Amino acid sequence: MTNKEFSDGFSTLLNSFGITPNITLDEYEKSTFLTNAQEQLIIDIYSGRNIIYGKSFEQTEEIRRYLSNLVETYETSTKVTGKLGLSKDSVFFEIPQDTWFITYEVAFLKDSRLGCLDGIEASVVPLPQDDLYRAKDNPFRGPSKDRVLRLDIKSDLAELISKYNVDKYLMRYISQPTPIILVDLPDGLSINGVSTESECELNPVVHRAILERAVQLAIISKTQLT
Amino acid sequence: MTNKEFSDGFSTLLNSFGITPNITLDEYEKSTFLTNAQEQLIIDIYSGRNIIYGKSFEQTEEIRRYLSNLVETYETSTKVTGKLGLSKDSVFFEIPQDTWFITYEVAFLKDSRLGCLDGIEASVVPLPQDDLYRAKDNPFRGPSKDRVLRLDIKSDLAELISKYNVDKYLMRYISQPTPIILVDLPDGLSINGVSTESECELNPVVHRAILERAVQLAIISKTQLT
Amino acid sequence: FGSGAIGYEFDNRYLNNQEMSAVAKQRLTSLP
Amino acid sequence: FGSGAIGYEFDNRYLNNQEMSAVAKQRLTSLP
Amino acid sequence: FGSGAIGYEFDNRYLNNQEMSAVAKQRLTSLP
Amino acid sequence: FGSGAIGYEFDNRYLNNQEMSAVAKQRLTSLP
Amino acid sequence: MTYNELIYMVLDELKLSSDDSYYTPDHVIFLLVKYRSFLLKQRYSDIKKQIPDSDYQSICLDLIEVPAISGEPCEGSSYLRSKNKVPTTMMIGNPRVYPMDFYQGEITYISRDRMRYVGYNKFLRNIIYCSKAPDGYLYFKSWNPQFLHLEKVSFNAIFEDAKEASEMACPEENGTICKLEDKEFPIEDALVPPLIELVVKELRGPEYSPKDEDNNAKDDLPDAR
Amino acid sequence: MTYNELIYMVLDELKLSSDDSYYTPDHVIFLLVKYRSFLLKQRYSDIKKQIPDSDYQSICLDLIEVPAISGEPCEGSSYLRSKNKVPTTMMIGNPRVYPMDFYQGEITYISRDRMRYVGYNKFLRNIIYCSKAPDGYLYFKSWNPQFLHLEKVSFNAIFEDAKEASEMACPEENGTICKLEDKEFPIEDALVPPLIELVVKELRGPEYSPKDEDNNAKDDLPDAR
Amino acid sequence: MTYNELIYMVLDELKLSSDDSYYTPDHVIFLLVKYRSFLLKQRYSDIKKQIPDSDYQSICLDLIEVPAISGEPCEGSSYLRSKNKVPTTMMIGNPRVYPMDFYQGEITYISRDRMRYVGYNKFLRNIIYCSKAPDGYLYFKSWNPQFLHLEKVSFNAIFEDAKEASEMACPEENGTICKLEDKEFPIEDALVPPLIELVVKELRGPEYSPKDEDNNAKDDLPDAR
Repeated sequence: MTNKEFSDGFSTLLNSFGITPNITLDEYEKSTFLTNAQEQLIIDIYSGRNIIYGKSFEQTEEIRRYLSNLVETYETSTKVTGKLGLSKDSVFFEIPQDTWFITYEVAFLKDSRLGCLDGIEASVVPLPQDDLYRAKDNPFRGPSKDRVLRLDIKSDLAELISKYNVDKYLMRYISQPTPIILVDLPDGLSINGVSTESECELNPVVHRAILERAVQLAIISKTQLT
Repeated sequence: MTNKEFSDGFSTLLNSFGITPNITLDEYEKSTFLTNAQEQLIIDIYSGRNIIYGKSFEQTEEIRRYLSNLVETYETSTKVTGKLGLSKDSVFFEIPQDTWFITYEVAFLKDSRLGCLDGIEASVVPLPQDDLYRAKDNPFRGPSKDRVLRLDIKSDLAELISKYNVDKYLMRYISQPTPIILVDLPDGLSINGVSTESECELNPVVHRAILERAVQLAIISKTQLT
Repeated sequence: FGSGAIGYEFDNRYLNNQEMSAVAKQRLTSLP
Repeated sequence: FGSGAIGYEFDNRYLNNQEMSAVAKQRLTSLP
Repeated sequence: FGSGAIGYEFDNRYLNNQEMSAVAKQRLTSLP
Repeated sequence: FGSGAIGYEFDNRYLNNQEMSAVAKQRLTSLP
Repeated sequence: MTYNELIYMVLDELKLSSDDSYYTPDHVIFLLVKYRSFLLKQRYSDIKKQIPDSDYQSICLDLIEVPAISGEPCEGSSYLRSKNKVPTTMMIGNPRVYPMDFYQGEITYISRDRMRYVGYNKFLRNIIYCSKAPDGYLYFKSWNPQFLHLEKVSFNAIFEDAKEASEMACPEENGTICKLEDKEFPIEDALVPPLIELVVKELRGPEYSPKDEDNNAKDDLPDAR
Repeated sequence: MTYNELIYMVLDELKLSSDDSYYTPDHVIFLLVKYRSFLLKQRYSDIKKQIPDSDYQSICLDLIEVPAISGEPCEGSSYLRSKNKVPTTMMIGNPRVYPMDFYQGEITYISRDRMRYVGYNKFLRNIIYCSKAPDGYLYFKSWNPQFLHLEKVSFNAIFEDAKEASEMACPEENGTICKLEDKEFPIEDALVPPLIELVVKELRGPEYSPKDEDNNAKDDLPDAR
Repeated sequence: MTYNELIYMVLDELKLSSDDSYYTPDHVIFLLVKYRSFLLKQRYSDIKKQIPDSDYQSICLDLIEVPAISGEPCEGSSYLRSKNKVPTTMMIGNPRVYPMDFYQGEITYISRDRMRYVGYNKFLRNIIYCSKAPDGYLYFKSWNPQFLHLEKVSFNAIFEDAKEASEMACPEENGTICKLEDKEFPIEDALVPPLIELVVKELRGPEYSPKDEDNNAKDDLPDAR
């Protein structure tokens, strides 16, 4: 559906300007509720907390086709220099700043101590801070040629603790969706920092689910004190 | 049922212009609710979440006869060149952009290394990103001559990870159904980007179920605040 | 759950021991 | 729960004992 | 709960007694 | 509840009895 | 019977029909090939019994002359050896290397240890001997310099890996069978129902076990996810 | 009794009547033949007993003269082999090759290993021999050159596959029977209730097992779908 | 007792009275005929015991002279054989071919293997011998050319298939009994209660099992439909 179609279908579903009691919303509130429904729906779908689907990020073809247009892949070889880490062999990499959730994450190693296993594609294992001290010396769960431990820290950084030097950092995440803004907003207003019109980037299948969730959100908004 | 029959049955079931209290809809509202009922019904049928049916995409003859007319087959040999993947031997193929859910997905291989087995049809296995690292080296679930890993990425793409070169990519998916538009809509209006009349392409068996669901959606729309 | 890669061999070994016990009592007599 | 590194050895040892008992009865007779 | 520091040794002793019983029937015969 | 100061001794004594029964069958043969 | 029939019997007993199944036919091939050797050892190792003809396979080897160690003069006499590595035989059947005719010729397949010391008997100085070296190749040895001209032999034995020896299978009259699934599985029918039962028991429990299904940077098996 | 009666008895006991059933009659055929071989070996391998004529089965073979290795002057004497591959026999009965009259002729069927060293005895020089070679064909050898003229023989034995020997069965007086389902199943009626019980037990549990029904790019077996 | 009484005893024990029953009387006949041979083997194979007269049946055969192989001169002497294929006897009773009078004549029913070599004894050159060839016919052999004039014999044995030998039953004084249900079942009463128990146990479980009952292009047995 297009922005015109979002607006028209949304008005039809709310029975705006009908003879029965109804709700009429501005295009700004339509944008607000559509965006809120979009983000709530896709977070619930990623976490698997939506009862109607009850399915996780890539657990069926339905969810694949819903959130296929948010997954972006990122590479980086620049290491942030001045930071304090929990290990001498700890390197820091900057996050693309539009990430929500990291789903795949990999590091490539370039060390002369790796023999003929140079450039070994090592899995990045996110580890809690309880496990770190006892995982540093773990030979089965600690850093190795086939394992890298990643810890999240402030300023959107990723502390990669590795036994060997890390040259590159490959990662695949769910990206910020473009908000659903049905009209170029006046000066001052914006949704997620966007002021002009902005079409939903997901597949058309989930647009109607977003529409009904937005309608329910609007009804709750106007009928939470009555 | 035809568009005229759709509208007339919709009016008859809604008791339009009868002596009792009732609901009267415009042909645009009838089209909107018929399309919403259609797409809700087929998605619930495909996912097997309809309590009335309780059957999946092709789990019985009834559901076959319902969604037979959305099943579309697709072939492609072109590969998208500039993309960043999760492996060196990763090729990217475009999706037809009208797909809803991929149901059959197979890949023919052309490589010299698999000698005398050349042109082997290979089963595309949709694999989540959790399993990718531990499936790349898997000789039973990883890429091989009889198995290819497909990962969904942005911009309606399919990242095929194979050990051998992939020449052709075959699909059989569920398509976007044509909307149920009962009248040539005025300028500006559209349903799914279609402005002219659009007849339901499914079988007449499910047209009356679609009509019942559309009627229920209409009453819900008019009777959600009273 | 299910797996018989250890029970099958133990049963086979038990029956092999029974086999050897049975055939160890076989005698071709003398003094007729 | 489950771990069969001590059950396996004890069953194998039991079967070894029974095998030794079986073969210890074997004789090659005389006086024909 | 769980602990096998007393059951393991008793099982081992049982199998040792079976071992000694099995090997105590071994005879190298005479009179051929 | 639990206390194994009498179960342990009785199991050990049972194994001692069975060991004495085993070793009491041992003989060093003659007449070669 | 062929690999295809056994594989799909196992799959249909397990009902692993969907392409979106965790346990693919490759797991089935692996389990079948291992349980075959397991059953054959369990049946034909306790005491010597007749082995049927179904348990055997014929591989065909191409021999090449190689130095004993290197090209030195004093490094001993040269040996022939198969071009490619040879499968390991089980010790239960009737291994035999024959010169493309099973009913003729005398090439003796012996142990690695024995072949160190063979042919010193004056009447056994013309007998070709065979063994699989730790290199993984079949090495040939004899005191009769005519043996070095040998170019092709076929080896019939109950090979320990059906997949390896079937890949090395000898060319048929029609031609080579490319796909392993269309080749013939090496086992007697009286051992097939037990083999299917063992493999199906092996994968029945794992078939219905939970998965770490949520992509949340977390281990989800303790929660039976 | 024919294959049809046994197959449909198993199916009707399983009540696999709907054409939309997972387990087709071919599963039944495969299981029946493999359990036939299993039961025959279980009954007639432990000790020697009488095998009834019902477990025996016959095939027709056409013999062609072939070289031992290839066409060469010094590669040895030629052999006679069946045109088509021969089913493996079970070492439990009385395998016999006869010249289309069971009560006449002496064509011995011996082990493949024995057949190398045979015919040296002066009085055994006119006896025709057989053995299923690793190639799969039934080779013939003798010292009396007249054997090469032999053109057509029959072979009676308890074959490993009932289906393979049924396909190679001798023509009847009426003619050939096109359908395998219309041929006589080679098992004694005293062994049929055990066979049906074993096969029905094989397929009872699987008959009610869950399937991966949903088409959702997911394994649905852990959820009992 | 007749086939009808046994069949309807089984049916009434199972209460398969409605015409709309899955298991028809044909299943009952099949199971009865197989379990009869099963019980007879189980009782009269371990050690030799007296077999009653109820276990036997007399078939009557019409003999025709046939060549040994074909019409050649040197293809051996001709044999007589029954016009139709003969049932297979079990090896537990007292098989006997008699010339329409049980108390007279000497026609010996022997094994297939033995009949290859019979009559070389000068005093046994006038004895007619019988055996069931792998063809399925009863072949006759002797050294006394008078045997070829024989036209009719009756064969009394414990036949392995009651249905086959009852179909070949000899004409009674009143006339032929067309329906098998009106013929007499071949079993002693002391084996009838066990036979009914075994058949009823065989079909009791299947009687109450679910069916794939919905016509929906789906297998409905996993859901216990």
